Amino acid sequence: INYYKDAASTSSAGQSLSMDPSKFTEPVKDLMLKGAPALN
Amino acid sequence: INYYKDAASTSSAGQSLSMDPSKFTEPVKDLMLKGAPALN
Amino acid sequence: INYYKDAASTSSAGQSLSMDPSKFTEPVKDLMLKGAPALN
Amino acid sequence: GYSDRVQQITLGNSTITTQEAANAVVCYAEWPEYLPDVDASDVNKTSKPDTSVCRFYTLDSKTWTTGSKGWCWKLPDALKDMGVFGQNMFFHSLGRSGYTVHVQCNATKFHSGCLLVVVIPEHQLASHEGGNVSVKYTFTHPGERGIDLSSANEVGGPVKDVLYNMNGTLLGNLLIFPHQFINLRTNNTATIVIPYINSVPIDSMTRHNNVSLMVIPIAPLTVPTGATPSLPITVTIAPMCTEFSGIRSKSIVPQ
Amino acid sequence: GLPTTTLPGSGQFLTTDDRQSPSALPNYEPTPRIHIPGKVHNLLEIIQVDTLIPMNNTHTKDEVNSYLIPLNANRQNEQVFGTNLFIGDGVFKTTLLGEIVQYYTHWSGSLRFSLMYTGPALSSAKLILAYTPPGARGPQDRREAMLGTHVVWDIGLQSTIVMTIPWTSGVQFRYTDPDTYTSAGFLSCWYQTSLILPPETTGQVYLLSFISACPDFKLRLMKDTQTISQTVALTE
Amino acid sequence: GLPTTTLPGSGQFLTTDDRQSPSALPNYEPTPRIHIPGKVHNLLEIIQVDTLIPMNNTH
Amino acid sequence: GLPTTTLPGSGQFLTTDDRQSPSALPNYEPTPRIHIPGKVHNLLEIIQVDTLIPMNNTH
Amino acid sequence: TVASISSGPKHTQKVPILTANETGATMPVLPSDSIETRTTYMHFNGSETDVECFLGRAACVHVTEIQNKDATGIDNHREAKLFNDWKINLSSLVQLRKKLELFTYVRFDSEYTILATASQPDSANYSSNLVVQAMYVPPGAPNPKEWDDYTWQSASNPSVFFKVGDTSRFSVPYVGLASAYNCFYDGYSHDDAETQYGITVLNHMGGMAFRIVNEHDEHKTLVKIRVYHRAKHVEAWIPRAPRALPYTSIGRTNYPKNTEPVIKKRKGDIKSY
Amino acid sequence: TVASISSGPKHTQKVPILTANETGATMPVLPSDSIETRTTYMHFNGSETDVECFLGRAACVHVTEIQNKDATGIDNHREAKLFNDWKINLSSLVQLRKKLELFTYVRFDSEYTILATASQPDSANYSSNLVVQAMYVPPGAPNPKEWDDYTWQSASNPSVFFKVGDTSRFSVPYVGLASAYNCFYDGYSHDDAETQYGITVLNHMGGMAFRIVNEHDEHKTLVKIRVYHRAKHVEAWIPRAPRALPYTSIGRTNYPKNTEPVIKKRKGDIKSY
Amino acid sequence: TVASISSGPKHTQKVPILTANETGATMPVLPSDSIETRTTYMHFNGSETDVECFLGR
Repeated sequence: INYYKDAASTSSAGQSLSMDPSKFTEPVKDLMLKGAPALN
Repeated sequence: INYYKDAASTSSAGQSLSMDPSKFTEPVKDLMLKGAPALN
Repeated sequence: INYYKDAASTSSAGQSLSMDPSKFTEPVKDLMLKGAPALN
Repeated sequence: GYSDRVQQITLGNSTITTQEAANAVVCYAEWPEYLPDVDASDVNKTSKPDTSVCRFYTLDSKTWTTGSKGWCWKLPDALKDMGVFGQNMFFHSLGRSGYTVHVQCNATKFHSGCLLVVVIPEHQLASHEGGNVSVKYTFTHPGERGIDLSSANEVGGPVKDVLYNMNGTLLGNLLIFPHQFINLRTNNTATIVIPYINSVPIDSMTRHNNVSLMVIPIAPLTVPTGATPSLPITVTIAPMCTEFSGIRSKSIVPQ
Repeated sequence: GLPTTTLPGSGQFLTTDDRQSPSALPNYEPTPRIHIPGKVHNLLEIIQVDTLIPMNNTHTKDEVNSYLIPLNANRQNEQVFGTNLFIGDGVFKTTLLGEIVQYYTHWSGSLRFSLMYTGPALSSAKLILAYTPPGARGPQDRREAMLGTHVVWDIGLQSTIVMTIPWTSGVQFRYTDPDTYTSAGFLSCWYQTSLILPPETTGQVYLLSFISACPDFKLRLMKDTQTISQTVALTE
Repeated sequence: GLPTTTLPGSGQFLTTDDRQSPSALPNYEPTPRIHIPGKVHNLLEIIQVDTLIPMNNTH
Repeated sequence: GLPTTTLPGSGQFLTTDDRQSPSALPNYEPTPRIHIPGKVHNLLEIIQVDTLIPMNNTH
Repeated sequence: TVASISSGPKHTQKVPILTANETGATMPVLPSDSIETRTTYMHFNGSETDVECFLGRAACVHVTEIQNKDATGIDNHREAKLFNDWKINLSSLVQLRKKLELFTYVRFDSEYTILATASQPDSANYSSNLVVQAMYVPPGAPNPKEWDDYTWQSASNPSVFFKVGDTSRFSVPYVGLASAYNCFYDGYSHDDAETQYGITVLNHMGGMAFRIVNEHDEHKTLVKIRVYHRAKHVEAWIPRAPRALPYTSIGRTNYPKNTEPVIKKRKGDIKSY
Repeated sequence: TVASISSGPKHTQKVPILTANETGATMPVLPSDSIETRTTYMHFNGSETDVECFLGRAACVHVTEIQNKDATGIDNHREAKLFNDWKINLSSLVQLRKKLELFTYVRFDSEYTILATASQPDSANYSSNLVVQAMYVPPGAPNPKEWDDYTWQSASNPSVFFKVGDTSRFSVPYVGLASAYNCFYDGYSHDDAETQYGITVLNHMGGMAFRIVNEHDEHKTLVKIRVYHRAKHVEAWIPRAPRALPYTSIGRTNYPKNTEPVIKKRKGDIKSY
Repeated sequence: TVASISSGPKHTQKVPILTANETGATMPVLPSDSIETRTTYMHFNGSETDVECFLGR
């Protein structure tokens, strides 16, 4: 129950439960498959 | 939920969301169209 | 009504109403019947 | 017979071929794109010179020697004088751009050495004076020359200490930024595609640089016996999806 | 008027509680969000990116050189480096992994340790990396080392080798601050055959080493880091 | 009696908060509204009317 | 603002009361339970196991 | 539920009262196996002997004390009780300890209540109103060195601020590293020849640091902190023999030497009533 | 969810453990790519590492102090700490600062808690009860000059009145001018040759002025204000390397000269354990 | 809501920017009547300028 009118006044947000490290761990242009050779 | 009986005791009103500047910006008797000459 | 998000914050648990002393009072491998001889 | 290894990038009227690449990085897995209306604020129609600004400019070459500490360029600064890209830059109030960065360094199978090529969004430098000394404008706008981390402290300039990234963080952790290594034994180029990253939809190109490109020797250069002890490093960079807005009189900037 | 009773704890301020508050700026409209590449949602997303380990810690002032593990041509049987696995201390401590682990009290999971070789292309080498699970001493010679988790690495075209320290543990969580009961083992590396340089070449070659966490990893019970402190408030 | 806990901020007066209050004048009937030309609803309505700028500030 | 009245006993701490409290460690995940033989639920379960009586108390 | 059924005379070949205790069982013999009984009902459920109930009331687990005074020229705040820590335990005050050690492994959430009262043992014009800060310091966090260190910023560490005279209350989930807390541990932290025996991290519940936020007034004020602990959501495994001798140390089973006979000697014979 | 799958011996042409780090990727290698594993489940979600959780607890962001005393003959109230302002920041006390600067741009609503405690360092008959007024002064508003100026009327500016010893709490929406607050800014406010570098309005969060509403009693009373800040509704972009050296200034990245080596030197060889 | 619509070159007999202020009106002229604009949205309602808000603290 929100007792207040504005959105800033609500409690903390709830877990992204998004999670996708590939923008950080695999930003390569041509896709690399694990097990296939790195450099062909 | 109002806890009180009288109307003065309720919280602030809620946004007019009315908004019509023409009583102030265009109080002319004969309607002016933008693009048409001001004085004919 | 829980007012809080985490489970640790809820009140005491509610009675097991489990109760089974046999793991402590009769942990014998071959079942003993009351009334039958203890050692055959 | 496609290898990760050979590549061609054609952009505008200019083409680059590498026969010894190590894939390419696209920052944060996003490719440069123009500014959508839903994200727009300034009401001005923007100008998109296209092929006259989105081509490859090769900056002047550096020389890696056994004593090198590393070099740092800022964008869009490094290009402030390249062809029509630069003119547009000084002439509009606001502009926006992504880039393809291609760093080149070839040697032979007897050399060793490994450079880190990294792009740091919003690289705010530190004053070597400490306290709250600022880093004057000119010092953070070296132009095509870039900053040479093995040059001496100057007054009003930034600190040039490599184990600290010019800001109080350790060299070792720069790997959290989009980056690629050039290991003479593997690699001969590094290519990074940079999407436009800012907290506003379009900004000024002269008062704010939005990425520093940094090339840092990490495993020292080691040449074969009686080889000349140095290799040149060349940086070629191409603006991509550039847009300029708010045209007028032509900015005048310090120094 | 509805009858109430207040409980113990009334009026306290707990920095970790999460409740509603009146907005000081009623009706204000925040700036629209625009798109920015790079959004982070979990610290677990970022500790999977690998970063360099200053393994060569033997210097006396911080230098680029403590990231370089040296290799000697023609040595046989010998040991390249050694370290315990207290990820919250020692070599690990300044790495991004080490640096985040320090915001939490407990960790569990597998680690990924990789080595990238930087020697001339015409050289060759075979190294063995060994993980020694808790309970034995840091190995003293390869024979000892090779009886635990190990990978023979053959230096080739493929420049890096990724060793995993699989989670070997009785207790399902360990402390990030070094603790005995909770200790994780040792990591050592030895020549399997030996580094060989081509003609016209000389000196030391170096390995770069990285650390990142497997997708396996768990961190819990947040706390304050020993890695930052201060004596007076800063000002502008 | 229902159990409660009071939070930080209890008893504060924030000039910008908006809540209910008891009426001091229970049951009073205000004067009827009559029509008056000119009602303003938003300050945004009025800043669109132009006014003169003392541009020649040099006095 | 809803009108309330506090009763006698407000603010007391009764060691035997059972209510909710804020968690100091929001969002923390406890270690999984594994199976352990021997769980006790009631003290009534254990007082049915017999134990020896020092009947010869005379020492 | 019947507590006793009706049962009458017996002349059988089936004797439920003869058993062999050597087997380790306690055969479930009832009054009706050996006398003639009448029906009676239980009227009772055994509610208040549930382990949740047994371990579920607040017990005092710790009393400490800190003072508010001018720290000017104090070389060791910790030592002046300018502030104080406590590594959480449930085995320092014996009442709750004997209760928990009826079990080998125990798992529960904790609810802490902290009462703080002030004393002004020497001449003061008044009673000041002090706010206490209790910080939860997990192992590996910087520990406070002065009563006003950067540590107290507690940007990542849960802390509660309440007033002396009041009470603070919050609840912490089960923070054990294993599946249960060990009430006992017949082991070492490693196979060392001199490492400590019995005391283990398996039991570790964090640690807490207290201080007054107020600067000093002209008089000195003693604030004494009492921490109460209530187990909620209890789970207990493997019952053990109750503690008979007195305790000597947190975490070891050791009893004092030349202790006294714990079994009451008869005033009379074995035959005495 | 499985944390590890079961995997057995391998003798392949498909080697997942050989990679080329020069590419910039961290290949997702697992224990089961290089040893034989058994199935195990995660039993965990990664809840407490969510950025909302990481930045979502209150941190102390500011400690200031004001006093209640006779202003008669004071030529500069501001200077007598008769009242005091604070331009809001999150980079003056370092604990929270290092946490935020793990990201480049950050967007969130703020919840402020303000604790005020009083001190009476020299002889008083009693402790008075003071009401503090905290006014939020956005850039362009008249700033208080005396402790009782027309400014304090605060007819258009949000202000909260609470009692010393108590706490005040309110929450302010994200007031940034852009889409996010810049944790870093490699720019200037204009192309000036001498303008300041790095410090920007892009970060500006308002400013706050404190005073006691009470007139003076016969003694003097020191009131010390602590502002706590909790981020709610957090959004963070572009992770960066953590801060290694100490901080010297609000808003610049500058570190102190002749700082000490931040990497611990081995006591022994590279080969040492 | 659009804050500005897209508008391009103009060469007309219809001039919205010439008016006669003597009339007492403020003619509703927009950026797009005199420069070439691109579409942009308002993203804003004018909530905090409502007179209830202005006089309500």
